[PDB]
Amino acid sequence: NRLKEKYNKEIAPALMTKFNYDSVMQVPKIEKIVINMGVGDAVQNAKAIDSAVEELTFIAGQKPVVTRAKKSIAGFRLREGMPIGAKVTLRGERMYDFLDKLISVSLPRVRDFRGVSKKSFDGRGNYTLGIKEQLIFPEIDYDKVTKVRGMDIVIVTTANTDEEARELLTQVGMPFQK
Amino acid sequence: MKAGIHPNFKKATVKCACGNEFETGSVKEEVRVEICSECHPFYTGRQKFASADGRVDRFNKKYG
Amino acid sequence: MITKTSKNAARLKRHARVRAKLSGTAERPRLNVFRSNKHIYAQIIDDVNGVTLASASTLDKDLNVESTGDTSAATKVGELVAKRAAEKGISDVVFDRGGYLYHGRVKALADAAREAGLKF
Amino acid sequence: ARIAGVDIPRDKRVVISLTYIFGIGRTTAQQVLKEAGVSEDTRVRDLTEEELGKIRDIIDKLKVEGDLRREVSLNIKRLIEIGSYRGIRHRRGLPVRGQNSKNNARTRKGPRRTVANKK
RNA sequence: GGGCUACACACGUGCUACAAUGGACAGAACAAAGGGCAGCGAAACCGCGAGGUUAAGCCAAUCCCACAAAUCUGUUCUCAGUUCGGAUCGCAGUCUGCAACUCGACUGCGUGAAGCUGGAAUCGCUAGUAAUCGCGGAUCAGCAUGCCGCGGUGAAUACGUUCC
RNA sequence: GGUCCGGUAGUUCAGUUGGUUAGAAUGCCUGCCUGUCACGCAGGAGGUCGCGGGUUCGAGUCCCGUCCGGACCGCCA
RNA sequence: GGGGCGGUCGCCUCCUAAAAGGUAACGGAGGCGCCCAAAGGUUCCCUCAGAAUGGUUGGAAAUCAUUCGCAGAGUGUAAAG
RNA sequence: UGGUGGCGAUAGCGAAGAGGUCACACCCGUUCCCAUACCGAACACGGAAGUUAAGCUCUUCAGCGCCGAUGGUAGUCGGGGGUUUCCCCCUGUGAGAGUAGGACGCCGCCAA
Repeated sequence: NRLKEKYNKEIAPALMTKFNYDSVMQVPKIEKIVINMGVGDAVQNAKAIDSAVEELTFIAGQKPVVTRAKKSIAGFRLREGMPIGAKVTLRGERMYDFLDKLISVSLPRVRDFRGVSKKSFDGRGNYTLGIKEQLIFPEIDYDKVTKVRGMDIVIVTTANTDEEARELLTQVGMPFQK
Repeated sequence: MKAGIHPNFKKATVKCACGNEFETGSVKEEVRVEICSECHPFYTGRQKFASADGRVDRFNKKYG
Repeated sequence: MITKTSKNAARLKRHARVRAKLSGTAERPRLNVFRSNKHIYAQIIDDVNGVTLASASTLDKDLNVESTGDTSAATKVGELVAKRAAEKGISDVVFDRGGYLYHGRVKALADAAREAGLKF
Repeated sequence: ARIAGVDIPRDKRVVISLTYIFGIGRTTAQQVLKEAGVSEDTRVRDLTEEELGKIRDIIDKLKVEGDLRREVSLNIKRLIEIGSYRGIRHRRGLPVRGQNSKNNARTRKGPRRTVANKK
């Protein structure tokens, strides 16, 4: 909750002076994060896609749900049924308890990483990010999982423009390659 | 919040080799962490860390 | 960036589908329900004339819950709606759940009316 | 994972355990351990709660995994844009140091196959 | 100045390995023969190393090249693309030479291919031979996995002329 | 002219019905065998399924059209 | 539109059929001798295809976020409605 | 001003201005009822700190969508005549399309 108090006292007042706001009260707000698994099956016979689903319980406490395909693909499995990947939509106090782990711990842990996200902005608001290691998340043990599985994060901004959406992220302490 | 599906979250105690600590929440009562933003060279201003990038390039080779 | 539909217009679509399920009018009055965030209004209207045969609300100079706008206090107002209907001899009114789920506390308003002698 | 060179293994003595680091080799490990005074110690991984940190600092002075990969990468990219001839050997499949081609030198050439006959 | 060193590939012939009879570290121990004055160059000192600084002695059964290596004795790794092997390449040095890009050698550091004994087929050798470990020389400014020698360790089998 | 059957490695034939996948012989290429060839031994490549569409998740396969190669009819005054 | 040969014989959709319906030809385009205990019943909820932008192993597409989408979707199977 | 109706986007999109003490809302909580192929987003419940920014209503706009004549022609009815794979005139019908114009709403009930 320390991150949650942080924008209630530090970020917002500074954000208010950076440019004018209609009706004073208006301020961009984080909405939902969506973590993707993908897995890739390779090919369909994981055999246990659910074993990957258990792994995501560590990255976030919200229960993952498998994303069943709504369309068949000629190049890869499969027609509808036998779900591929999983999805999570953490909210509330969980939102900043998770984001606090992201800046302070997750991103710096990565080897080659120093900073990203420049062209990444939609020009509308939403942020996107890729995650390629479970070593990135401290709660996971090294002994578990063995083979690497992919991950994603999508922060949402209330702001109608990326110029406002970006400035909100900078005060959060989010890294940028610059 | 479904009962018995979501693991319990006791107040976490994040720690680090530099002695930095962070108060959050996790399934584990205590969480040692190898790296923190207060220790990582990028987040900590522009520390030389190990570079000293561009030393030397594209030329500086002379010996008399 | 998100712009979800307001918690109102989506209800009207959920309300309109209910309208097909029952004609309501047949010289027999219907009872619509509207749950505003503060409190629930209640009204009674019948086709073709569209005249409001009876109406009542939690927000009135008469009667004090006094807490108002929650729990069993609404049942006193829901019972009050039937008491107005009782003067007309009304009736056996169909209930209009609207887009809101039938469980409560809007359900509690329906429960008191049955105790008040309305036939449904 | 891990505290110094990323992804050092387990159930192995510390010297070979950090020779695996993309940077330090054998003799360099002998030097950093000579600074350490560990004496080997420890066959598995159990060093000391703070000594692991002070060693983490000395290893931190050495540099550095994927950025060291960026050193060689930026170096050969410097060796191709310069003209060139050395990077030319780097991408012909030609050995660079200078050791013919009429036989062997398959380290870059690969195995298969063959496309000639006479007569 | 190039090229004789080409490069998609084939073949001949060597070298190094694919490892626990082993790898790595430490200690200890046994040679022969050959070369050396436009040379060998000790010892002392500097550099992690290569070498450098300086310089005794030796026309040599005197002195120098020069330390033998396998081995033995212990410590350590405990069966894997590995503390197996070293390829390839990067960076930084070094010897020779007016001069090391083509196209030299060596060293330090870093990078750690392939290969876990190899199809069809084929070669050598009857004892100090095969097996294997080091050393020297001719060549030579520099460049020897080739060649010519030196010694260390050191077997298995030969029923026999059916067959090639 | 009218129906029916086929078109797939260089060549000659399987795989088609059973819808998610292409094999065999020979030939070709490589290394051996012999002082020379063949033969023999040990390895290797090579077909996009005649073409043009449709159906379907996906077509050598199913459904059509078309271009070819064959096999039957083309009769009675 | 002589017979023989070929093809066809029943049911369902559209057009030809001419703004009720009907309506012929060896007229023009297609399907069916099924399928499903659920894809049925009821109740409570939800809205598509495709496009643009951002993104790990994701490439023209498996997954996810967003503006756009009066239906360019889906409606077991084929057409109309 | 809120709720709930009837009239065929003449009720709409879009653009520019306005509002809130009450009312309507966003908003604040998840201990309870209920909850979520998971989720207090939604769905349910109980709270008034913050404001109209959005939603909600008012005031403007013909850029788009919509409504839409009058008048003409196409077609055609009952007829007739030729140069008849069709064409021409008489009688009664009358489109489309475009334009003039209309329009960014009215009529009700209930509550304050």
